Amino acid sequence: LLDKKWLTFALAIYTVFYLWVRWYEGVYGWSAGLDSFAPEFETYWMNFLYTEIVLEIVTASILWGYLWKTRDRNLAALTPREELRRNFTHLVWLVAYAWAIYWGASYFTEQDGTWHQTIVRDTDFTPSHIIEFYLSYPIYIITGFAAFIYAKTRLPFFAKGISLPYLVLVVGPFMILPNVGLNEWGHTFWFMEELFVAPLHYGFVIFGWLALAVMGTLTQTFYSFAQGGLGQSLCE
Amino acid sequence: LLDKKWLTFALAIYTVFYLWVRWYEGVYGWSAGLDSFAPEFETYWMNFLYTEIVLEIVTASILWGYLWKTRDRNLAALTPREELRRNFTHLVWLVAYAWAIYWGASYFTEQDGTWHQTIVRDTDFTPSHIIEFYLSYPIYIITGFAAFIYAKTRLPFFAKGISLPYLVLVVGPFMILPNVGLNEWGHTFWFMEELFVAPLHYGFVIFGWLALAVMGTLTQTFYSFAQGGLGQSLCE
Amino acid sequence: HGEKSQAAFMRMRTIHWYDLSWSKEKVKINETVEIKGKFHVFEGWPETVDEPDVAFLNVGMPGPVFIRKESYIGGQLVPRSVRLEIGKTYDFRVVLKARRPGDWHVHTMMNVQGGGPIIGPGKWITVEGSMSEFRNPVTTLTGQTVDLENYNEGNTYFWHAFWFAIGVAWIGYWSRRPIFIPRLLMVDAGRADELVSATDRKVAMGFLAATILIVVMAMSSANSKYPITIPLQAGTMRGMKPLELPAPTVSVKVEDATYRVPGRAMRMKLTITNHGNSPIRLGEFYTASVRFLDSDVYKDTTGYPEDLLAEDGLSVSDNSPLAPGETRTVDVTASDAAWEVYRLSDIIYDPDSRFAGLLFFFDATGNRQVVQIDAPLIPSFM
Amino acid sequence: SWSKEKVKINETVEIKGKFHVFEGWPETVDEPDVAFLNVGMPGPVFIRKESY
Amino acid sequence: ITVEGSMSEFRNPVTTLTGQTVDLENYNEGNTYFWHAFWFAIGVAWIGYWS
Amino acid sequence: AVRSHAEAVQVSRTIDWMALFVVFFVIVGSYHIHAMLTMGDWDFWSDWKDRRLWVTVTPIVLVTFPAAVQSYLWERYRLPWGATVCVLGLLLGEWINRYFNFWGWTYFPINFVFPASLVPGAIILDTVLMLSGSYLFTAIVGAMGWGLIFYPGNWPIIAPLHVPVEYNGMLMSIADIQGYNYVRTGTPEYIRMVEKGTLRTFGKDVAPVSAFFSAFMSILIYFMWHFIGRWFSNERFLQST
Amino acid sequence: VPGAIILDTVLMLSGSYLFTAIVGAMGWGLIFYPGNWPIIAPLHVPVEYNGMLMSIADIQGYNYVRTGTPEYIRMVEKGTLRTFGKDVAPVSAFFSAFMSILIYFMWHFIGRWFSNERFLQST
Ligand SMILES: CCCCCCCCCCCC(=O)OC[C@H](COP(=O)(O)OCC[N+](C)(C)C)OC(=O)CCCCCCCCCCC
Ligand SMILES: CCCCCCCCCCCC(=O)OC[C@H](COP(=O)(O)OCC[N+](C)(C)C)OC(=O)CCCCCCCCCCC
Ligand SMILES: CCCCCCCCCCCC(=O)OC[C@H](COP(=O)(O)OCC[N+](C)(C)C)OC(=O)CCCCCCCCCCC
Ligand SMILES: CCCCCCCCCCCC(=O)OC[C@H](COP(=O)(O)OCC[N+](C)(C)C)OC(=O)CCCCCCCCCCC
Ligand SMILES: CCCCCCCCCCCC(=O)OC[C@H](COP(=O)(O)OCC[N+](C)(C)C)OC(=O)CCCCCCCCCCC
Ligand SMILES: CCCCCCCCCCCC(=O)OC[C@H](COP(=O)(O)OCC[N+](C)(C)C)OC(=O)CCCCCCCCCCC
Ligand SMILES: CCCCCCCCCCCC(=O)OC[C@H](COP(=O)(O)OCC[N+](C)(C)C)OC(=O)CCCCCCCCCCC
Ligand SMILES: CCCCCCCCCCCC(=O)OC[C@H](COP(=O)(O)OCC[N+](C)(C)C)OC(=O)CCCCCCCCCCC
Ligand SMILES: CCCCCCCCCC(=O)OC[C@H](COP(=O)(O)OCC[N+](C)(C)C)OC(=O)CCCCCCCCC
Ligand SMILES: CCCCCCCCCC(=O)OC[C@H](COP(=O)(O)OCC[N+](C)(C)C)OC(=O)CCCCCCCCC
Ligand SMILES: CCCCCCCCCC(=O)OC[C@H](COP(=O)(O)OCC[N+](C)(C)C)OC(=O)CCCCCCCCC
Ligand SMILES: CCCCCCCCCC(=O)OC[C@H](COP(=O)(O)OCC[N+](C)(C)C)OC(=O)CCCCCCCCC
Ligand SMILES: CCCCCC(=O)OC[C@H](COP(=O)(O)OCC[N+](C)(C)C)OC(=O)CCCCC
Ligand SMILES: CCCCCC(=O)OC[C@H](COP(=O)(O)OCC[N+](C)(C)C)OC(=O)CCCCC
Ligand SMILES: CCCCCC(=O)OC[C@H](COP(=O)(O)OCC[N+](C)(C)C)OC(=O)CCCCC
Ligand SMILES: CCCCCC(=O)OC[C@H](COP(=O)(O)OCC[N+](C)(C)C)OC(=O)CCCCC
Ligand SMILES: CCCCCCCCCC
Ligand SMILES: CCCCCCCCCC
Ligand SMILES: [Cu+2]
Ligand SMILES: [Cu+2]
Ligand SMILES: [Cu+2]
Repeated sequence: LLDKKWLTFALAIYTVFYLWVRWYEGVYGWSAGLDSFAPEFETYWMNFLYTEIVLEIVTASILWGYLWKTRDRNLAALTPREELRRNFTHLVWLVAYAWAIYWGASYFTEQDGTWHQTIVRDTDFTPSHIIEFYLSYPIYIITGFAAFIYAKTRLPFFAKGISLPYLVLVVGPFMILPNVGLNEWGHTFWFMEELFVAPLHYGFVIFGWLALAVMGTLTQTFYSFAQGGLGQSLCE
Repeated sequence: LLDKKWLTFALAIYTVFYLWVRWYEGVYGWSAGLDSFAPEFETYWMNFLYTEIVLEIVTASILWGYLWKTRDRNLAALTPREELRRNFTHLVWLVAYAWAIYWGASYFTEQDGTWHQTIVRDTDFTPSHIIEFYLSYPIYIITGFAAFIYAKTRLPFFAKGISLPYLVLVVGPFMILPNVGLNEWGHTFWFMEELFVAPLHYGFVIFGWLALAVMGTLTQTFYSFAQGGLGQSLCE
Repeated sequence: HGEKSQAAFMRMRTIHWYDLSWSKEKVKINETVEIKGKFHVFEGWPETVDEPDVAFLNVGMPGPVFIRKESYIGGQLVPRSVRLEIGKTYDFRVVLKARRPGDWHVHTMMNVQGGGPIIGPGKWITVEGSMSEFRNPVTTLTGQTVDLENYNEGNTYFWHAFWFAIGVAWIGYWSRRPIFIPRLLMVDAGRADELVSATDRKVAMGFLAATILIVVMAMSSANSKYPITIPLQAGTMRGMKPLELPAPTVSVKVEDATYRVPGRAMRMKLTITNHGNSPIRLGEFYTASVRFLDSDVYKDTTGYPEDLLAEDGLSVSDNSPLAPGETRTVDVTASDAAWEVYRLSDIIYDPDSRFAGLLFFFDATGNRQVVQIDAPLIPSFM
Repeated sequence: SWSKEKVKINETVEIKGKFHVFEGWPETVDEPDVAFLNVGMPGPVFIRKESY
Repeated sequence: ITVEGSMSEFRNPVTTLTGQTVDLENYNEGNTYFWHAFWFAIGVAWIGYWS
Repeated sequence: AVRSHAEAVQVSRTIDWMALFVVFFVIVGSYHIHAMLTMGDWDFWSDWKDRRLWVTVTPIVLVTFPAAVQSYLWERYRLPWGATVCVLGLLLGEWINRYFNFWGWTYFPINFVFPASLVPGAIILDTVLMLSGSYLFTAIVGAMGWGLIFYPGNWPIIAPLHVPVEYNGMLMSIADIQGYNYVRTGTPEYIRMVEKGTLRTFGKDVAPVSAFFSAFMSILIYFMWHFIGRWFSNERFLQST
Repeated sequence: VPGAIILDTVLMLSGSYLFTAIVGAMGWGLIFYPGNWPIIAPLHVPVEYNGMLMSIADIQGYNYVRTGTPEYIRMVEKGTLRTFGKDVAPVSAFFSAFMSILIYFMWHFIGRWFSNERFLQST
C-alpha cells in the first residue's frame, strides 16, 4: 500500500475550503463588509469571525488530543514496512502543512495587501484580516502542530527527542499570529499610512524566515525514511 | 641567497608609479580636470580611466594565471632551504601588498577627502576617485590576490587548505571596491553634504577592519617560516 | 564648475541670482575683488531640498586661490550659517583677497543644510603675482598682530614631532631586541615570562609617568601663555534682512512651455498684463544662470560671463511697447548654445519637468520690473 | 507682577506678566512649537491652580 | 453615485507625445505577459532539466 | 634549512624588519581608512577642533585599532606597542597627506589642516597594558586615560588658535577666522559639528564632560575590539571557501 | 528569473560560496533593472496630461484610484542637487549589487543554521 489517497484529500480539502472562502469574500467584500458599523457587517463577518475562532479552537483540541492519545507506546517493535508507511503518512502531513502555509502566508496575506491599498482601514476586524489572521493562520498552525505531533508519536526517528528544525518550522510561523498585535499597534499608533513595507510589518518577516527550518526538517524526514527502507537501489 | 633584491623592486615600482600618478594629478587636477563635461577632461581623465581599467584587468589575468600555472605540483619533495627561500619570497609579496594597501587605503583615500572638501562634486568619475577607486584599489587587490596565490601554490604550510586569516585579509579590502557603489549612492541620494564621517562611508570602514586579519596571516607565515628552518638559535 | 551636472529643474528652481557684479576682472596678489548682487529664493522650493532654514553663503573656487575676507547677506557680516525665508529676496556681497596666481572660475554659491550646493554664475578672475607675497594679518583682542598664513605653524610642528619622537623611542627601545619569531616561539613553548623583565617595567613606568607629567606641564604652560581664550564661535544667525522690493506692476501667466528634443531653444507662451502707467517691453529672461536678452530692449553692461549671456537669445513675437492696462499674449523663444552647454536640455532626464525663471520688463524711462514665472516644461519630439 | 509676597496655607498668589519670544531664536533650541508654561519651585510647595 | 452599464464598455484612451493613441486598460498587457511567461519558462526549464 | 646559529639570527632579523614593515603599513592603510571615515572631518579642520564633538568622538573611534593590535601583539609576542604603532601609523599617514595633498595639491595652510595628537593616549594604553598584564585592567584604566588625555594632549597645539579676535564686529577665535577665510567649497559652515551651546550646559564643563564620556565609551569600545582582534588573529584553515 | 539563473549557475560552476556571494550576487543586483526594462519601458513614454508631463505609469497611478495609497507614499526618484548627469539607474544597480553581496553572505550562514538537524531533550 505505502502512499495512499490521503494526499488527494489533504490537497482537496484546503483547495475547496479556500476557494469557497475566496468566493465568500468576493461576494461580501463590498455590500455588507465595507462599513464596519453597519448591522449587516456584524451578521456577515463578525459572525464569521466568532464561528471560525470557536471551530478552530475545537478542531485544534480534537485533532491534537486524538493524535496524542493514539500515540504509539511500543515504538520499539515496529516493522520497517510499517515505518515506511508511517513515513509516507508524515510526508502527507508535511504536504498539507506546506499547502496551508502557502494559502495563509502568501495568498491571503498579499490579498490583505490589496485591501490595505484600496479601502480606508475601518477596524482591526476587516474581512481580509478575518479571512487571513484568524482563519488561514490558525489553520496552518493547526496543521503544523498536527504534523509535529504525528511525527513525534509515530516515527521512531522523531521520537526520543524534540527536533529543533521541526520545532522552529512549527512554532515560528505560529508566532506570526501573536505578531498581529504588532500589526494593529503599528497601524494605529505608528505609521499613519498604508505602506506594506513599513517596519511594523517586519514581525511577519522575522517569523516568516523561521519557515526556512523546513530544510532541516526535511533532511530529518529523509533520514527517517532511509532508516530501514533506505535500500537497496540507492547508493549501490 | 635567501632574501634577494626583488624586495627593492617591489618597493620601487609602487613608489615610482604612484609618485608619477601624484605628479599627473597635480598637473591635470585643475586645468582639464575640474569640469567633467569639457572635452579636455575626456582626453585627460576618461582616457586615463579606460586605459587603467583595461591594463588592470589584463595584468590581473596575466599575473594570476601565471602564478597558478607555475604552481608547484610536487610540494612534498621540497628542500628546507628552498622552503626558506620561498618563504622569503612570500614575505616580499606581503611587503608589496602592505605598500600597495598603504598607497590605496591611506594616501589616495584621504587625498579623495581633500578633493571632497575643496571642489563641488561633478560626477562619479572625478580625477581623485579615478586615481583611487579605479587605480589604487585594483592595484592592491591584484597584489593581494597574487600574494595569496603564491602562498597557496609554493608554501606547503599554506597549501592543503585555504587560510582563513589570509582569505579575510585578501578579500575584505577587495570588498571596498564594490563598496564604491554605496559611496556614489550615498553621495547622490543620501547626505546632500561632503561629510567625510557620514554613515555612507562606513562601508570602507567595515571592510577596512578586515585588513586586521594581517595578524593571523603573519603568524601563519611565521609558522611557515619556522617549519624546518626554525632553528637552531631560536628557542635554544 | 560643479554645476552642468546638477538636475536642470533643480538649477532652475532653487535660487535666482541677478544684479550680479564683480569689482575687478584681473587682480594682483593681496588685492581685493568684491562680488555683489541679489538672490531670490524660489517659492516652489523642491521638496527633496530642505528649506533654507540653515544656509551658508559660500564661494565656489578651486580651493583658497582667494581668501574670503568678508561676506554679507543684507548688509551684515555672515561668518556663520544663516536662515533664509522661501520667497524672499536678499542682497549679498562677498569680498575676496587674491592669494594664488592663475585663472580662477569664481562662483557665488549657497549651501543648504539639507539640499547641498546651489551654485550661481561663475566668472573668470585672473590673479597675477606670486603666492609668496600673500599676507593675511590679523589683530587679536589681546593686542598682537599675527599672520594667519604661518601663525602657530612652528608650535604645531614642534609638538607633533615631539610626540612622534616619543612614540618612536618607545617602539625602538622594544625593537632593539629580536622582535617576532623568537618571541613568538618563547611565548608558545611554555610560559614566556622572560621577555618582559626589569628594567623593562621600570622603563614602562618612566614612559607613563613622563607622558602624563609632560601633558600636564604643557597644558599648564599653554594656560599661562595665551591666558585669554574663547571657544569656537558657531551658531546659525537668524534675522537676515530681506530686500523690500515694490510689488511688480506686470502680471505674467505662462500658457504652456516647450523645448525641442534635441534642440538649443526653449519656447513659451505668455499672457502679459501691464498695470501701472508706463509702456513696458520684455527685455530679458533668466532661467538658470543663463540670461536670454532682447538686444532691441536691453543691453548688458555689467560684464556678465559670455558663456552664460545670450545678447540676442530672447525673441518675442510681438515685443512692441505694452500700453498700461493692455494685456496681450506673445510667443517667447529663448534660444542659445548655453541651453545645451549647461545641459538645461537634460531636464528631460529629470523626474520633475518644471521650470522657473525671471522676466525683466523695461519701460521707456529704463526702470525695470522683475516678474517671476514658473510652469511645467513639456518636451517636443515630433 | 506678584499679587502677594507672604501668604497663608490655602491662600492664593497670582503671577502675571508678559513674555516675548526672541526673533533670533538660538538654533540648538527647537522653536517653541510645543511649549509648556511651568512654575519653577522646589516641588509642590504651591499647587498650580490655574495658568493662562 | 450609481453607475450603470458594463465594465467591458470602459475605455481609457491616452495620446502620447510620440504620436500614438493607446488604451490604458490593456496597453502593454500582452508584452508584460509574454516576458513574464518567457522568464518563468526559462526557470522551469532549468529546474526540470535538473529534475 | 639554516646553516648555523649566526645565520639563523641574521635570517630572523631580516624577517623581523620585513614583517614590521608589513604590519606597519597594512595598519596604516586600514587604520587610516577607519579614522578618516569615522573622525576625519574633525581631524581636517582647526575650526572643527572643538570642545564637545571633537573631544567626545576622536578617542572613542580611535581606540579601535589599538585595542585589537594590542590583544594580538602582547598576547602572542609580549610586545607592548600595539597602541603606539597604530597611533604612529595613523599620524604618519595623516601628516603625509596633509603636507603633500592638503598643502601640496591644494594650498590650505598647515596651521589650518594639522591633525590631532594621540601619542600620549597610545603610550598610556601600552604602558598600562604591559604593567599589570590584565586586559580587563587595561580596558578600564588605560582606556580611561586614553579618553581623558586626548584634549589636554592637544591643548598646546590648538590653544593659540583660540585667541579671541574682533573680526568685522563679530567675536571670532583665530580658528574661526581660518575657517572663514580659507574657502572650503565642499565644506560649508553649517556642516561643522561643534559645540553650539544648549540650555542644559551648566557652567564651564563642556570639555571635561566630553572627555569623561569619551573615556567611558573608550572602555566599551576597547572591550569590544579586544575580542574583534582576538578573532582577527585566528590561524584556521578552510577546506573549501 | 535572470538574477536567479545567474546566482544558480555561478554557484554550480566554481562551487565556491564566496565566489558566488561576490560575483553571482553582483550579477543578481546588476541584471535586475535591465531584466525588467522590456516590461516597464513602454510605460515610460512621455504624455502631455492636462498641461503636465507624465509618463504612462504616472497616468496609470493617477487614474486608477488607490484610496489607501496616496501619491506622496510613493518612494521614487525625485531628484537631488547631487544627482550628476544620467546615473540614477546604474548607481542604484551597483549599490544594490554590493549590498546583495553583503546580504548573500549573511543569509548563507542564516540558511546554514536553518539546515541543522539537532534534537532537543527538553523544549
Ligand atoms: C482549522 C479549523 C477551521 C475552523 C473554521 C472554519 C470556518 C468555516 C466558515 C465560517 C462561516 C460563518 O461563520 O458564517 C456562516 C455563514 C454566513 O452566511 P449566511 O448569511 O448564512 O449566507 C448563506 C451562506 N453562504 C453565503 C456561505 C452561501 O452561513 C453558513 O452557515 C454557511 C457556512 C459554510 C461553511 C462550510 C463550507 C466550507 C467550504 C467547503 C470545504 C470545507
Ligand atoms: C595593476 C595594473 C595597473 C594598470 C593601470 C596602469 C595605469 C597607467 C597610467 C594611465 C595613463 C593614461 O591612461 O593616460 C595616457 C597619458 C595621457 O597624457 P597625454 O595627454 O598623452 O600627455 C603626455 C603624457 N604625460 C602627461 C604622462 C607626460 O599619456 C601617456 O600615454 C603616458 C602614460 C604613462 C604611464 C606609464 C608611466 C607610469 C610611471 C612609471 C613607473 C611604473
Ligand atoms: C570587477 C569590475 C570590472 C569592470 C567591468 C566593466 C565593463 C563595462 C561594460 C559596458 C557597460 C555599458 O556600456 O553600460 C554601462 C551603463 C551606461 O549607462 P548610461 O550611459 O546611463 O545609458 C546607457 C548607454 N549605453 C546604451 C551606450 C550603454 O551603466 C552605467 O552607467 C555603468 C558605468 C560605470 C561602470 C563602473 C565600473 C568600474 C570598474 C573598475 C575596474 C578596476
Ligand atoms: C583629589 C580628591 C578630591 C577631588 C575629587 C573630584 C571632585 C570633583 C572636582 C570638580 C572640579 C571642578 O572644576 O568642577 C567641575 C567643573 C565645573 O566647575 P564650575 O564651573 O565651578 O561648576 C560650578 C558648580 N559646582 C560648584 C557644583 C562644581 O566641570 C565639571 O562640571 C566636570 C563634570 C564631570 C562629570 C563626569 C564625571 C565622571 C566621573 C567618573 C569616575 C569613575
Ligand atoms: C591616566 C589619566 C591621565 C589624565 C591626565 C589629565 C590631565 C589633567 C588635565 C586638566 C584638565 C583641565 O585643566 O580642565 C579641563 C580642560 C577643559 O577646559 P576648556 O573647557 O577647554 O577651557 C579652556 C580654558 N583652558 C585652556 C584653561 C582649559 O581640559 C579637559 O576638558 C580635559 C578634562 C580631563 C581631566 C580629567 C582628570 C581627572 C582625573 C582622572 C580620574 C580618574
Ligand atoms: C576612579 C575615580 C577617581 C577620581 C580621582 C579625581 C582626581 C582629580 C584630579 C584633579 C583634576 C583637576 O583639578 O582638574 C579637573 C578639571 C577642571 O576643569 P575646569 O574647572 O573647567 O578648568 C580647569 C581648572 N584648573 C586649571 C584649576 C584645574 O576638569 C574637570 O572639570 C573634571 C572634574 C570632575 C571630576 C569627577 C571625578 C569623580 C570621582 C569619584 C570618586 C568616588
Ligand atoms: C571595458 C573596459 C573599459 C570600461 C570600464 C568602465 C569605466 C566607466 C564607464 C562609464 C560609462 C558611462 O556611460 O558613464 C557613466 C554614466 C554617466 O554618464 P554621463 O552622463 O555621460 O556622465 C558625465 C560624466 N563623465 C564623463 C565623467 C562620465 O553613469 C554613471 O555615472 C555610473 C556610475 C557608477 C558608480 C558605481 C560604480 C561601482 C563599480 C564597482 C567595481 C567592482
Ligand atoms: C553577470 C553580470 C551581468 C550584467 C548584465 C548587465 C547588462 C547591461 C545593461 C546596460 C545598462 C544600460 O544600458 O544603462 C543603464 C540603464 C539605466 O538607464 P536609465 O537611467 O533607466 O535610462 C533610461 C533610458 N534607457 C532605456 C536607455 C536606459 O540600466 C541600468 O541602470 C543598469 C546598469 C547596470 C549595468 C552594469 C554593467 C557593468 C558591467 C558589470 C561589471 C562588473
Ligand atoms: C565580517 C565578519 C567575518 C566574516 C567571516 C566569517 C567566518 C565564519 C566561519 C566560516 O565561514 O566557516 C568556514 C566555512 C568554509 O570552510 P570549511 O569548508 O568549513 O572548512 C573546513 C575546515 N574547518 C572545519 C577546520 C574550518 O564557511 C562556509 O561555509 C563558506 C564561507 C567562508 C567565509 C570565510 C572567508 C571570508 C573571506 C573574507
Ligand atoms: C582589585 C582591583 C584593583 C586593581 C588591581 C588590578 C591589577 C591586576 C592585574 C593582574 O592580574 O596581575 C598582573 C601583575 C602580576 O605581577 P606580580 O608578579 O604579581 O607583581 C607583583 C609586584 N608588583 C606589585 C610590582 C606588581 O600585577 C599587576 O597587574 C600590577 C600590580 C600593581 C598594581 C599597579 C599596577 C597598575 C599601574 C597603573
Ligand atoms: C583568485 C580569484 C580569481 C577567481 C577564481 C575563483 C574560483 C575559485 C572556485 C574554486 O574554489 O574551485 C572550484 C572549481 C574546481 O574545479 P576544477 O576541477 O579545478 O576544474 C578546473 C577546470 N576549469 C577551469 C574548467 C574549472 O573551479 C572553479 O570554481 C571554476 C574555475 C574556472 C574559473 C571561471 C569559473 C567562474 C565562471 C563565472
Ligand atoms: C530566531 C532565532 C532562533 C531561535 C532558536 C535559538 C536556538 C538556540 C539553542 C537552544 O535554544 O538550545 C536548546 C535548549 C533546549 O534543548 P536542550 O534541553 O538543551 O536539548 C538537549 C540536547 N542537546 C544538548 C543536543 C541540544 O534551549 C533551551 O534552554 C530552551 C529554549 C529552546 C529554543 C529552541 C526552539 C525554538 C522553536 C521556534
Ligand atoms: C493556486 C491558487 C489558486 C487560486 C485561484 C482563485 O483564487 O480562484 C478564484 C477565482 C474566482 O474567479 P472566477 O473563476 O471568475 O469565479 C468567481 C467566483 N468568486 C467571486 C466567488 C471567487 O478563480 C477561480 O475560482 C478559478 C478556479 C481555479 C481553481 C484552482
Ligand atoms: C530595519 C530597518 C528599520 C528602520 C526603521 C524605519 O524605517 O523607521 C522609520 C521611522 C520614521 O517615521 P516616518 O517614516 O516619517 O513615518 C511617517 C508616518 N508616521 C509619522 C505616522 C509614523 O522611524 C521611526 O519612527 C523609528 C523606527 C524604529 C525601528 C526599530
Ligand atoms: C611615503 C609617501 C610619500 C609621498 C610623497 C609625495 O606625495 O611626493 C609628491 C610631492 C610633490 O611636491 P614636490 O616635491 O614639490 O614636486 C611637485 C611635483 N608634482 C606636482 C607632480 C607632485 O613631493 C615629492 O614629490 C617629494 C618626493 C618624495 C619621495 C618619497
Ligand atoms: C552607526 C551609526 C549610524 C547612524 C546613522 C546616522 O547618523 O544617520 C543620520 C541620518 C540623519 O540624516 P541627516 O544627518 O539629517 O542628513 C542631512 C543631509 N541629507 C538630508 C541630505 C541626508 O539618519 C538617517 O537618515 C538614517 C541612517 C541609518 C543608518 C543605518
Ligand atoms: C562584537 C565583538 C564580537 C567578536 C567576535 C569574536 C568571536 C570569537 C570566536 C572564536
Ligand atoms: C547574522 C548571521 C548569523 C547566523 C547564525 C549562524 C550560527 C551557526 C552556529 C552553528
Ligand atoms: Cu566654474
Ligand atoms: Cu527666484
Ligand atoms: Cu524678546
